[PDB]
Amino acid sequence: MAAELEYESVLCVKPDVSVYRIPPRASNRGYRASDWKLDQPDWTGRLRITSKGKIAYIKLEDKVSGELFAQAPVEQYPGIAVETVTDSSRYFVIRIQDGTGRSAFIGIGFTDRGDAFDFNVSLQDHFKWVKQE
Repeated sequence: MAAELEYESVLCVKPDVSVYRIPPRASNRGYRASDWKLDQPDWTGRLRITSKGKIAYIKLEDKVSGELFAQAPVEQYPGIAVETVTDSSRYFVIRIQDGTGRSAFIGIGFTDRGDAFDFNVSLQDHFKWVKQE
C-alpha cells in the first residue's frame, strides 16, 4: 500500500495551511508579533517538506492544483529560525536555512489554534522521535 522501504525523510504535508510573507530582515533574535502585526501578507495553500537522502527541501503550492508553484531547498543541517508570539497573540512563525547563510522567514497560522496545532505537531512527529517513528 505504501510501506516497503524506510528512508531518511520527514514526509510532512498539509493541504490546508496559511502562511505570511515578510521581508527577510532581523536585527535581533526575539520576535515581537504583538507589536509586529500582519494581515496583508498571508497567502493560503498547501505546504509540505521532504528529504531525498543527504539533503532536504520544502515544497509548497496547493492541495487542489494551484498554479505558480514554488519551494525552499534546505541543506539539512542549519536547522533553525523558529519562534512564536513573544507577547502572546494568536499565531506562529517558521523559517529555514541552507549552507549557513541563506534563510527565509515566514509566518504560519490558521483561523484556529486547534488545527494549527495538529499541523505543526505533525511535522515534528516525523522529524524528532517522541510519539512514534
